[PDB]
Amino acid sequence: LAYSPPFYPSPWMDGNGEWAEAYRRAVDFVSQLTLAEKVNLTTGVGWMQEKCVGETGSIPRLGFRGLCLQDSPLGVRFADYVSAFPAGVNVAATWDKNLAYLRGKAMGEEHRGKGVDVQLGPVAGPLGRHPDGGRNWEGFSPDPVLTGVLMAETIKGIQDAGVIACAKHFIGNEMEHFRQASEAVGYGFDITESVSSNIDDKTLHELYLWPFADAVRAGVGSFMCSYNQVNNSYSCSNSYLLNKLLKSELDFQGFVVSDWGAHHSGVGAALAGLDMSMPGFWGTNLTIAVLNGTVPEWRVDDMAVRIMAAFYKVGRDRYQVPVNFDSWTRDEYGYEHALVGQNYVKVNDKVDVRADHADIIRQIGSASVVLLKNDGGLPLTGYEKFTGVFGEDAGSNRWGANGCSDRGCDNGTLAMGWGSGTADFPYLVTPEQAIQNEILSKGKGLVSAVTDNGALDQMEQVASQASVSIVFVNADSGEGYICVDGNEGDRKNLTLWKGGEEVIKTVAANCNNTIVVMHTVGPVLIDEWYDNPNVTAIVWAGLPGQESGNSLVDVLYGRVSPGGKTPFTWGKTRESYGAPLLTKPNNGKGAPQDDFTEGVFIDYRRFDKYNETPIYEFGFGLSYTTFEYSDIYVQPLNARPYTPASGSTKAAPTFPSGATDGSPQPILPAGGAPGGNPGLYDEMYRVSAIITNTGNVVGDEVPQLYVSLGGPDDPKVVLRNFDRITLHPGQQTMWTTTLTRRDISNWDPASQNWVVTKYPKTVYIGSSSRKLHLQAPLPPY
Amino acid sequence: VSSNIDDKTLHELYLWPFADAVRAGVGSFMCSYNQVNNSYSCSNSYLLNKLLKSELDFQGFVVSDWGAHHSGVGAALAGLDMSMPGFWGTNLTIAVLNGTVPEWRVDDMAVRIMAAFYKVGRDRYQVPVNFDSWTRDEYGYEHALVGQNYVKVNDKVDVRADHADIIRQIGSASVVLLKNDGGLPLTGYEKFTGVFGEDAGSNRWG
Amino acid sequence: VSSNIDDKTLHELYLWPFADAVRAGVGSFMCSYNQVNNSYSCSNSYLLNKLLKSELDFQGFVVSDWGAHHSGVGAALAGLDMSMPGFWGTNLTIAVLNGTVPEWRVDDMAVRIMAAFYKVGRDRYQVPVNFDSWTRDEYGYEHALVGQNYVKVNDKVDVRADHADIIRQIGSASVVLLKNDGGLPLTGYEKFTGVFGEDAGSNRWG
Ligand SMILES: OC[C@H]1NC[C@H](O)[C@@H](O)[C@@H]1O
Ligand SMILES: OC[C@H]1NC[C@H](O)[C@@H](O)[C@@H]1O
Ligand SMILES: OC[C@H]1NC[C@H](O)[C@@H](O)[C@@H]1O
Ligand SMILES: [Mg+2]
Ligand SMILES: [Mg+2]
Ligand SMILES: [Mg+2]
Ligand SMILES: [Mg+2]
Repeated sequence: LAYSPPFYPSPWMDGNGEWAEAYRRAVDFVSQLTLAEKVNLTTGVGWMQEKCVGETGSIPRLGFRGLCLQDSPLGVRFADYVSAFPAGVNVAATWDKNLAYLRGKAMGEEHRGKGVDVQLGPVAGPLGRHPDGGRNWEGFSPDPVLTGVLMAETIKGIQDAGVIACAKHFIGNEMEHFRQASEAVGYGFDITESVSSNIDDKTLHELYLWPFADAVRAGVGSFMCSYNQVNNSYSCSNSYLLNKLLKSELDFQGFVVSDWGAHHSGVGAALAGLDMSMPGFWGTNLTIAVLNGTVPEWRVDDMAVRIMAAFYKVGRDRYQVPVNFDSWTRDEYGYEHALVGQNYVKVNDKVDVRADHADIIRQIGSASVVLLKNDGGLPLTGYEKFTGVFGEDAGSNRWGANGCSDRGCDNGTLAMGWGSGTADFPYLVTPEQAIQNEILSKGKGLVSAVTDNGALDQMEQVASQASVSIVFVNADSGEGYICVDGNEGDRKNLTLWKGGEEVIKTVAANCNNTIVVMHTVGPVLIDEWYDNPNVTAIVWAGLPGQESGNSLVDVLYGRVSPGGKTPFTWGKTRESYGAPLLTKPNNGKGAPQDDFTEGVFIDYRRFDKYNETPIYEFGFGLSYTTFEYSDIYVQPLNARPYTPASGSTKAAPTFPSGATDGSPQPILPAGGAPGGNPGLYDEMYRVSAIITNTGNVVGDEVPQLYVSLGGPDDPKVVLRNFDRITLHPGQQTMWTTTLTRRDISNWDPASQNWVVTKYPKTVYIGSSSRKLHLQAPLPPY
Repeated sequence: VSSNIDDKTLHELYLWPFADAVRAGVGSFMCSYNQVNNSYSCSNSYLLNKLLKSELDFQGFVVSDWGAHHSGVGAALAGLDMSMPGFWGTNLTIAVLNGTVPEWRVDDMAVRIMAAFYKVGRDRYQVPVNFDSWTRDEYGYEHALVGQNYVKVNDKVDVRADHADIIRQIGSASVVLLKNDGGLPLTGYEKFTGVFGEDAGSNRWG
Repeated sequence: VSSNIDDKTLHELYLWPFADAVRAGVGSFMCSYNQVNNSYSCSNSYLLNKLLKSELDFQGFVVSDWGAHHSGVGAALAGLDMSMPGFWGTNLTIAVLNGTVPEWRVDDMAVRIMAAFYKVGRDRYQVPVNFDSWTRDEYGYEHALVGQNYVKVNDKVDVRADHADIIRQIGSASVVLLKNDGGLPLTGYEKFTGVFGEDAGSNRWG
């Protein structure tokens, strides 16, 4: 069995740099607390025992209420009068830092307005190892850079709005199967322990840990340790994971909270780096363990100060208002137990926090549409004589937009996946609705919507008369506690749901101007229809939230040129992706073993390595205009040589070998600041190229910079930077970025540091991972 | 919920069959999930200590319904003998050590359980448990001091014997004829018999 | 549709089992809905006059499939003897009187029908039609020359005799064993028999 070595003591905060003010105030607060009060900050109150998805204990003596921790990564869960934003995978498809930031801000606003202290998101774990992983859509992209950049922007948005963000799930939670034994037992599996994600040190550093480093460096206030084990130690009591990787190497200054009921070694978890136990025994035992010296006072002091530093860092002292909604009822009033008898109290204020957030949701919707094919199908005008709309995915959830709890169904248009990663829709504009409005406000031609996937006779009938047929298909997935159609969180296949492929084929056989819109959580196998000559256009539109239909028509009818690029690969087969899902336990009754044997070769890296050609490669998308790439130029910057970090920490302040050691500790060679040794972010090269709009309409291009690191075990290419750029017809721009030292380095397990190998490196600039228009060597120095 | 039942109603209605059960020599009682007069059955001293164990002089053991709420160690004082399904074991041990629960009580709990055991002759009739509630698999894994043991979990012991006979007979004996204006009995020589209703047919899922 | 079949194929394949039918003494033929070489079977003189009634020398009567299209009176000349289900009556009468259908043709049509009748002994075995195709009701109305009569329309005559035996036997003999790798036969002493598939179960509508 793969093994996780111990690493103690649990590092205490430095409170240097951007964390100094927050640390100073956290220290002044914690100094005033009893042991009991400090412990309260670390202890969840109990599942459904208060208002939020999780709450800490309070400190009434100082008029300090317990923190409110609330889902989700795309909105405020279990709340009324809130917005439903596009999923993270949609954000990834925008390739747009600014939009990710603004989505974060708006979500932050909504959480703040409700009294939430901690938004439980965004997500960089799962990263996206498996194309059929159930919760990938909550995150961004299998690519660590795309994910890391947009993760960071999202965090800055949330925290700038005055709410603590929570990077989750740390780490290796790449599938839902066997994530939690009780859950697996519910599915008829006999195991007593969560699966172990077995990840080698190199793979961790270069893939899964990378976006979490970005999260740390972006100033995220909290992390959530995952349900699964990593090398046969539960994330939430994995000393190597938390004490070494997170709190030493990445020098995380904030607090680590457990996933809800994520198994840990109680008091041992605290020594291994856990700061907060959710949802709530730990309170009492922590108090006792401090009193008898099993847990040193500086540990509990550090737990409390991390929590309070996060609080002050985002300005919770300024922005906090009373929690004005209840997670567990929509009723205005409810009975509560009193010291004597009961009271009848206000539990929901129905505070409307939506503001103008429908605009940014429509915009991100449009920006996340990816044009995969267009042989003269798009844009439409709205003056078409006869428009046919086809597929259940065009239509309404007949149970109401919030008719499936936690969105645990696939009724009507798919705008959101299922599980904790959800929010209630204030409304839902369907494609059927938006398309009919478009026509009836313009040319007022014929339009008919056949939204029963079994009604094939009607689809032929209508398609054969149509000037254009717009076909809607979907594929759904979500968190493991919900099973839909035999998908136990994870997808059981990469097929279109509800006979979608049949809908496409039926319509395309009858209409030679067929448009296909895919609302999918991830890739599906399209080999059998994408190349159908009668299919004149194909878009992926993902999970667009409340404005789905409107955001779509803005693109389809040409008000917005599509500018998204696919943030994952569309392969010919499931086998193309490699990394099959473990769906049968392989360690008897013990922890199943998901070995990450493919290393860094997931998604496009795998395709490139094995020379499999994608149908649509990572980073690919079309426009209503054309772009041209020219004149790459590489400038060496002659950065200072890399210095491994060195020296000591301070002694642990007060306000398993080494676990009670509060003496000064040696700094790790790759640590020394939040996000890693600062020398890693030194700029080594400046790289430029010219992008020109050679077409006839204004449009966005997403230029992409890839690096070949040049070793035999390196990917042929890895994404390193990108931007989204609006260009008028004929307009040119010089796209200039820099490559950091980290950008051109490899992880060396022996030296425990990032190294620039002697293999020659090549830089590429292009429009996708396969359309590498420009290249130049990176000259060593 | 609290079932609020006066003393007379209890004695003349709900308790009566339970008295019959005691007197028939029943080895165990299971205390219910609900409360009676705002005390949970499994920690209701009036119910268990007074009515069951004094007035009805029950000699066997009281087990809780599965997760039937009680005041932990105080349940034992109130007449509970066995906690199902389970985290009170170490708490009962402690309560005995610190004197909150007398020795004679834990002793009486143990001896009630064993008394029931010997009363029906478990000592003569016990055989290993040869089936598993949670799987039909023949084998399965169990954790060990080190690694795992692969063990037999179902022996598929056929215990049905001839009990289909009594099940058929009781089926027939439990038919109640509520109306008959020349409808029954039938002969089997009817020219055309219609059978109507899903309640006549098979469970299509097995 | 026109089934286009060459002379050799007809003779060596499709016609062959019909020759056997003729030779078995079959009393009637039914001409088909389709065309053969672009002439409707029921008005196809090559098919009825030549192949069936000359070469195969069929002595019985040809009846049309129900509403099988034909050239009216012209069909009679092409070898049709009976038009089902039924304008042809009076047109045929007319055609005889005005000379378009020879007296000998109609005479032959009638004698073919009556020949079939006597060949199987309908004169001996005919009984009243004692059921109705269109209702299961015992009685019904029929129009009289004045008013209506209420008449028996179904007698529910049970003709099944012992025919369940032959049906069971032919059932068994028509079973084809395509594969057997130690699977069959069974004994009825299997510990656990699973039956699977809707094709095992009842038509829930009766
Ligand atoms: O609902 C709270 C918590 N439950 C479990 C999920 O894994 C996590 O993402 C979520 O934040
Ligand atoms: O299944 C165990 C237990 N569950 C609860 C029921 O109330 C009880 O009758 C049953 O014996
Ligand atoms: O039911 C009358 C008649 N209808 C048409 C069929 O083809 C034929 O076989 C049948 O005898
Ligand atoms: Mg409540
Ligand atoms: Mg540090
Ligand atoms: Mg007594
Ligand atoms: Mg002749």
